[PDB]
Amino acid sequence: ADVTAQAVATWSATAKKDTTSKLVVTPLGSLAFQYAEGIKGFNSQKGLFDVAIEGDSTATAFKLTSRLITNTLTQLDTSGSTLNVGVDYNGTAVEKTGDTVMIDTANGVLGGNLSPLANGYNASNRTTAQDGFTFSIISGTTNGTTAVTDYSTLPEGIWSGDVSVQFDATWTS
Amino acid sequence: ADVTAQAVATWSATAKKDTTSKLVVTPLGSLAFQYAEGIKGFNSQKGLFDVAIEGDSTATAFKLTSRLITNTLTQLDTSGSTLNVGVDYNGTAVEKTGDTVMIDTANGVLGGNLSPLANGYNASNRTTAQDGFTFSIISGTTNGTTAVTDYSTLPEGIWSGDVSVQFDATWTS
Repeated sequence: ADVTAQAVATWSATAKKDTTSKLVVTPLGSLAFQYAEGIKGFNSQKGLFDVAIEGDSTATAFKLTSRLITNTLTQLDTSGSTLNVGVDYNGTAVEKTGDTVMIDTANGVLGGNLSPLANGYNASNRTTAQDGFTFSIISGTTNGTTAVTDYSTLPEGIWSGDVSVQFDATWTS
Repeated sequence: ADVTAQAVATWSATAKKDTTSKLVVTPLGSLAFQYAEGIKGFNSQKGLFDVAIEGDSTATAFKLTSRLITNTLTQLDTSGSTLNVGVDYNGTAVEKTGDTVMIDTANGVLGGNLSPLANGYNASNRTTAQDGFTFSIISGTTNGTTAVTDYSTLPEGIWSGDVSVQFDATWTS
């Protein structure tokens, strides 16, 4: 039978619209979105991750996929306003409804920066690699229900929440 | 009248005890605590942050404090097991019940690695500096209510939660 493993990677995220910037404090690695009056929208953020796997010495193929679990940021006050964070892996969406292929040795995918996993999955020891996702704001609500993509219509304030991505590894023999 | 500003810095945190590590994925900058049988407890980790302030040309003193807001990690399963994360700044606890002084120019506390802020607070530019807190596991429960003394008594699994710290800046003249 296949060997399978799962891990969930969670980033904390904040977004700000029209708030004071007299004091800004940012944990390293955190996803920080800022509404820009300039372009009427939010910046994107690259968020990096480290992966480690244990080798399966008799495996003959390896697959690594990702799937979005949570992505909702909510304002800190009484507004109920939310933002949803889109996640991209090398130009391909990582969504809640499917598994985005990152490595698939059988079908001709190495995973780019994740290539060490594609080469080490059937070593007898552990293999490590580092890559990232691009995170962006893909929708929002004024109040938790009324959805928008015109972000100029959002109430001012701060949103926060966790963005969690599930990773699924499969070793085949 | 003095000028004040506030910001909340949030880290995503995960703790693990005796779980399978066939696949491990770790967002950069996230807090990660691993139980080790040898020490009967978890590692600590220094989590870094950047602080940016806007100058106030009329000010004659500056103060920056921190206060812990949330620090509870909860297991992902039905256990109800919790861990609480302690936060230290240069050997002084940052707690939920008071404000820990980081900079206080009126009293010659310049802020160590944050000292550029003490120098630039009344300048007419943005000043940025970096520092960190040491994060550690300071308490835990087996089930949400039973306090443990010996971490070896914890149920196996993964705890996750956000650790959030409020920063407060005051410019006086």
